[PDB]
Amino acid sequence: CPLMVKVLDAVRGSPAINVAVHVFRKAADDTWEPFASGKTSESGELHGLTTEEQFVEGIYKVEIDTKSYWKALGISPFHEHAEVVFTANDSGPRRYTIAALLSPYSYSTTAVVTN
Amino acid sequence: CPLMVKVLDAVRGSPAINVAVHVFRKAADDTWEPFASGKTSESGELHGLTTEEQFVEGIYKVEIDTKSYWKALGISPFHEHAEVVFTANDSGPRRYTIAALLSPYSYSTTAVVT
Amino acid sequence: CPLMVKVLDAVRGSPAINVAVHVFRKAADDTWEPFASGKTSESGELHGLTTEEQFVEGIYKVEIDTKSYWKALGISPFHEHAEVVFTANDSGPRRYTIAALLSPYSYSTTAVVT
Amino acid sequence: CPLMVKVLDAVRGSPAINVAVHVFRKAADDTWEPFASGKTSESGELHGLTTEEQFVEGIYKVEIDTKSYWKALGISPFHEHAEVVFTANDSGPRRYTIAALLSPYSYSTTAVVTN
Ligand SMILES: O=C(O)c1cccc2c1oc1c(C(=O)O)cccc12
Repeated sequence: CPLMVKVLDAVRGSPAINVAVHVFRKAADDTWEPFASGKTSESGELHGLTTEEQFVEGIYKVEIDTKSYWKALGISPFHEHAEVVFTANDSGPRRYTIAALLSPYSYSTTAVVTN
Repeated sequence: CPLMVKVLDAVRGSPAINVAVHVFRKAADDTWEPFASGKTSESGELHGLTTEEQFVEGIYKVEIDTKSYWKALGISPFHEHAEVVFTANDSGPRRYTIAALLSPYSYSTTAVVT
Repeated sequence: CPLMVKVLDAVRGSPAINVAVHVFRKAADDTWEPFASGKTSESGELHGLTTEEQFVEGIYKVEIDTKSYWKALGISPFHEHAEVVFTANDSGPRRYTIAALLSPYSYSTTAVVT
Repeated sequence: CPLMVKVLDAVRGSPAINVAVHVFRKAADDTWEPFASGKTSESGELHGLTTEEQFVEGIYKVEIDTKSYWKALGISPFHEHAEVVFTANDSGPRRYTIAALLSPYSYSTTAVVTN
């Protein structure tokens, strides 16, 4: 599990469950091609998106559908979604944990990278 | 205005208005003595808390009554209040802006020193 | 000034100066078309990006070149850039302030609509 | 483990290791009495601070010595420490995860509360 996404709800103080996440990889033609997708679990985590064999060097985009999440709770959010764009494995394989802390009009995203 | 406090509401995307703020300075006996207080304005800001003459080197505590703010909106918050404790260095012309971004179960505080 | 962008540096506790910002509007063909751009000032702010006449309802993308900012300071950042995508509602007098608090491996973005 | 503290470093993108944490409980005389303390592990987490039997209703203060952490890295931080004050178990026993994301001049703290 070289890529893990964790989403938390800062309004309710709980994991953000059933949040849709789409991952893309920048293609040679500067186009974003679908790479993997899924929904966060009851723990607010999404595991098994890819394997170290498939997760090669490149630029990736993790899109978190925050809008749908807030609408389901009856809250009109500001952002359409949260995006995290980064270069991965440029100096060798690494393990990435992408966390997003969500509020209707604000979100923070942090990355923890290990070997 | 060497010290300014700004409070924002991350739930509504607006300044946090009428938020009580208390500032304390640590006394020689390690006790927190009242220094200044006020409530944020319609812009979520609190100016005029002190003067450069009064704002001497020391350890200060800025307490933001976040609990009362959320209760007024009908939301049960997690924290009793938000606290920012820092040392005023006083090494060259310096203005301190303390900002707090509030959510019911989370808050971030940032300091911009210029 | 219906749209304003503010960028702060959480590592140095100061405004993030000379940060390139590009704004895009989603076109009818779902394509991102250039809308406005500029660089933050000494106060970390970027004003005058557009006018209320030009700023019509739609989906906008604000791209902040955070990578170049950190590289100039000798720090290898995680993100390529920071993106804020939102819908301008245009339902009553509304000013949008988009703020981004930057750290090498983390950033937060908040919107204050007044 | 009704109380867990997690500390992350937003500058290096890693867990904040060996961070001193002191927990206090407000006494009947409005005084902060020592409750528990420890240091974060290699994962940036601190477990085993207390038990559900000892963790009774009350107001608690979790103090994170962020200043020492940054000084060890050669960075002059703004805050003396990070404090999190909250009422716990007022409506029954709950599990609390207190997370702190650290930067030299900024920090965010979030709480995830479960049953
Ligand atoms: O001015 C706004 O509209 C504004 C909006 C959202 C967040 C911040 C703002 O000013 C600051 C400062 C600051 O001014 O020092 C510091 C941290 C966060 C913010």
